[PDB]
Amino acid sequence: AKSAANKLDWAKVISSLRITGSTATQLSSFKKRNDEARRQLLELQSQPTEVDFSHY
Amino acid sequence: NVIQDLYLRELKDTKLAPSTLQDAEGNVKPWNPPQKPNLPELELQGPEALKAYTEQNVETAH
Amino acid sequence: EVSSILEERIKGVSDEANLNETGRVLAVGDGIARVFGLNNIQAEELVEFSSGVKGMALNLEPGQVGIVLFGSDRLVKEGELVKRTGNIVDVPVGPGLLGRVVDALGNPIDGKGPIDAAGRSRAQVKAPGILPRRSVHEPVQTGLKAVDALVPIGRGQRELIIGDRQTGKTAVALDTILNQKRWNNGSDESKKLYCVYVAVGQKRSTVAQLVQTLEQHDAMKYSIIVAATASEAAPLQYLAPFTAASIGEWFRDNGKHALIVYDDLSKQAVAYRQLSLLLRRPPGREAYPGDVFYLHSRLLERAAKLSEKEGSGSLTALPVIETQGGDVSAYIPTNVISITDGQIFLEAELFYKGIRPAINVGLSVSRVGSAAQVKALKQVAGSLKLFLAQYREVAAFAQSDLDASTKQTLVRGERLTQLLKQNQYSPLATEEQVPLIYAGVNGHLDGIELSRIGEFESSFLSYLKSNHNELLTEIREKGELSKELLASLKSATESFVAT
Amino acid sequence: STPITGKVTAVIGAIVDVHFEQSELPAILNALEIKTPQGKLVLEVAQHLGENTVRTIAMDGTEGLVRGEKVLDTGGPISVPVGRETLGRIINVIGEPIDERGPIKSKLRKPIHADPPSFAEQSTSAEILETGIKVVDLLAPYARGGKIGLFGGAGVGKTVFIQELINNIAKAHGGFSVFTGVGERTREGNDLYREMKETGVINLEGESKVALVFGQMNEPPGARARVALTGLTIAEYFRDEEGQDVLLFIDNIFRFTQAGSEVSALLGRIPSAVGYQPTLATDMGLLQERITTTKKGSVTSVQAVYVPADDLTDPAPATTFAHLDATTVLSRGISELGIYPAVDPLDSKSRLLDAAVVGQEHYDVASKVQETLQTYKSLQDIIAILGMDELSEQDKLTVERARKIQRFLSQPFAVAEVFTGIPGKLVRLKDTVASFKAVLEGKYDNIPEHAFYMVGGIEDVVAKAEKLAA
Amino acid sequence: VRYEASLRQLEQRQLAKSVISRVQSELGNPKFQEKVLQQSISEIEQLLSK
Repeated sequence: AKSAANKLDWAKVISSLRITGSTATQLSSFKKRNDEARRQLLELQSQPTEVDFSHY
Repeated sequence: NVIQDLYLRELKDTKLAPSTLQDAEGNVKPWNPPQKPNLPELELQGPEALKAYTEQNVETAH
Repeated sequence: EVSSILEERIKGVSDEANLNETGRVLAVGDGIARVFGLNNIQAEELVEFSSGVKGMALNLEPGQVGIVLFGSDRLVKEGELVKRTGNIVDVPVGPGLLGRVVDALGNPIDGKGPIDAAGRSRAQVKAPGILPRRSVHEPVQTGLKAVDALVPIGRGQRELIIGDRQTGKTAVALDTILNQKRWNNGSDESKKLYCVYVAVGQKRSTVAQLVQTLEQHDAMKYSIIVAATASEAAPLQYLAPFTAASIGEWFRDNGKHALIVYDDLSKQAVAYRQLSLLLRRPPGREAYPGDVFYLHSRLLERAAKLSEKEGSGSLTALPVIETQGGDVSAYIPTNVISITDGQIFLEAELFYKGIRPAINVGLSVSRVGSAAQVKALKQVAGSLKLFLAQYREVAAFAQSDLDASTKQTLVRGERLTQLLKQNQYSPLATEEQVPLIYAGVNGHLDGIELSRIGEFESSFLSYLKSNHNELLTEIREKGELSKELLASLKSATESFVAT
Repeated sequence: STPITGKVTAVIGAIVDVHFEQSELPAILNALEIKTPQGKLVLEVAQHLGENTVRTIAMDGTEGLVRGEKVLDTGGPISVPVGRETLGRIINVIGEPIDERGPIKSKLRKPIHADPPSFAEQSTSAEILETGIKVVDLLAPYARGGKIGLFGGAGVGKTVFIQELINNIAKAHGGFSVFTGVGERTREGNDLYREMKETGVINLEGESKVALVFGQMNEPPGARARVALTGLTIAEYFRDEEGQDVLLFIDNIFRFTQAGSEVSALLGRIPSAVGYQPTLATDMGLLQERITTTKKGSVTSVQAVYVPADDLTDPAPATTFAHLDATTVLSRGISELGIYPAVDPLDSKSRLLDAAVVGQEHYDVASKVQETLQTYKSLQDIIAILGMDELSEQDKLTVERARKIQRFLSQPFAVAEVFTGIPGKLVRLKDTVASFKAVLEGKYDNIPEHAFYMVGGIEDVVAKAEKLAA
Repeated sequence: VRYEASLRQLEQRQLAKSVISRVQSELGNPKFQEKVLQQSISEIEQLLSK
């Protein structure tokens, strides 16, 4: 998933060597990583819909 | 003595009934019901994307 | 409930202004009520206003006595009756103040209720005489290696702590207190130093940090914090060290020992300045009252090691003076420097250079010093002063093509400096100070790599603790390093050094 | 009208003595209003001189005063209105709107003087603000509920620094803010009004997430002294009554000291050291002590300070230096070197910097940075006379890292889109620790010095390396 | 929760202004005459005890 994404990214660095003009390997990799890390921390900052109704 | 007179009258005759829920409500955060997880929609439509991706890749070595 | 508060007011009944003298304010401006009345009035007597404000009577002028308010102006207004408390300023003194944070009046600001104090004794009381003092012979151990060896501190002794503003000046002080917990736990009241921190002009938030840290380190149970906070009025701030000293006198008088840290007398000075200026009494040199020398000296001479006929007790003291950007020349520093016997001068460069806490031991001096020092610690620390002295000189020869002798000195010195770094809020015991210094003295740390000095230190301590806790126990109990003990210790040091 | 009618006796500037009659004598710190064709002159009662003749300080102008003029007593310290609707109002010293959104809607009124809260009330701070500004985050992290102190001289655009803070911290933060300007320029006032109308912090449609109290330097000195106290009470209403956390902001507090010095002189209190008021300490103390993190609310003051001729040993800055939690010194020199932020990193320390508290790793990294920079500053002297030839390879590597670090700190800000054009780099604290760590490890010591200059984080530094490369 | 705690504190201040109202009643009543006479005779007694 996320580990697949990054493994394929590093594979793509040496793929980007194969063809000069690469500038959208970087756009794909950067874009997927950026929003991936953001959604991952979004999921880590997830507070399920819960409230006190016992303590408070 | 004078304190006693004041006290007797004060304690006995003066009692506050707790404030309305509205007054408390005003002095605290109100609460409102939010909506939606988020509604996004499908990405690029048609063969505009399809043609664009095949063609745009000209990032081939020169 | 509502009842308890009302019942409290009912308890607060009693009235009659039957007092030989009352006063009536003539005019009140600037917190200097000028009162017509109070014909009989002791000098600096506590007076209670109609508004319950308390005051002292610094100026007894022939027709009017210019009371200085300890309270807020707003309540006071002209004409108002000024009841005469009839008691010169006195504060409760007694054993109750152990683990109690009290304000200047004595009122617990930690709200631990009425003090279990057995007397009220005056704010200013004349200092012990010639014969009421015996020469110092008991050291106190701060748990700071450099201080204990380089700047040895006795008991009933006052050495200055003059240094740069908020460089954890308060931190340097606090470290000493932490080592006093260990000794405090121990028996003999001489070993039980009941520390007093006198927080002068310090905001309540800062003191809250102190209080919690002290509670964290369990220090509250011998600690006393006499607090005159930033908010607290300039009379309270002025009288705060004097008041504090009296608390110390009770412990001292009972023959016990204690350590009082006046922090910082510089803000006390400012408060006296405020008082003087408001009383229109001319301000001395550098606009700080002229007889500030007399006040500070009186305070600082009430800290002493009493004689054995006076019950073998003391009040060790450590005043703190805040330098005005490292200015040790200035009327208040010069005066205090003269009064104090010893100085500790923290160096800002050293702080930046990672000696945190930072001390510059060139500009630290002890004028009583090694007269009270652990005998063991004397043995293993003459060399250290000299080595470091050489290290200072060859410091500036450390900028290319270097002679072997200088380079050797430089190596020994650099390792020592790293060793003498102190980790704030961690004190040390003498039985663990001496091995570390011994190693350095024997130059066994000359070989140890600089990065590994830090690692070495703790490792050596653990190695000693497991292997040679006989040695540690011997060091602790003997208090002197026997040749056999130094032999074994050297062996142990070599063995650990080898690994 | 009021039986408590007083007749002016002496107009000696701000000192105006009033002659209240018999059996009537306002208490100290009261507020008198005098009907005038200049509205109500407000007089703060500051002394009683006896014989029912008080000596009061004027707040408003003193021109066109005629002796023997009837003086009504409003009593107690000037009481402004406070309320939920105070947000989105610019309020002058006497508590009256100066943004012509009509009269402020009073829920409550309170006096502008308020007693400092006791030891018991204080709650011990530990929360860490993260401004997203590298120098602040790494080398002197800020704390919520703090008393941040922006020591600097003039010229360092003190207001500009605060504007960046409002953009970052305020917008991010949910709580309200109070922007208080003590004796500041009407150029600055107009700019601030416009700028926060634009940034929508002041959103005229609906409410604002801030209230403003603009006290300006043309206002008479008495008003300059007592603007600060006023602003604080508005914050107290939020803090206490509305139970909010407030980002207080005050500007420039030297004006507060200076103002007090003037009226000390006028009060006849002979000027104390370096011409500063003898009550400097207690006035400072009253301001700082009032501000605290109560159980009802945490207030984070950011106070600008003007350090005359960059001498912070001058008693007015030096006295403040003790009283504030999280000092920063923005040195002119560093600004001139082109490093924006202009913070001098070896002269900027905060109480919250304690090793494990700010993260043991964070501390160690920052300690390494500091040592590296301190070495660099010392070695500049060696380079100056001796040359760079007497620096060892190790020393040279430390210098190269320091030069890179020095300009790694340089980063643009949103408020120097105006000054320059570059949009600010909000670089998170965690990211900064990592990014600075990388440099020290030497992972980006293969990146040119100027590709560290005036840019963001490590990723950006790599990108700018590519930019210089091609 | 915050206002819930607050209301308990606030109530005492609400009850405080009611004491003031009761003060206005006391000083209006011939408690103003009779209890002032009580203060007078009590003061006579205090001063006699000197």
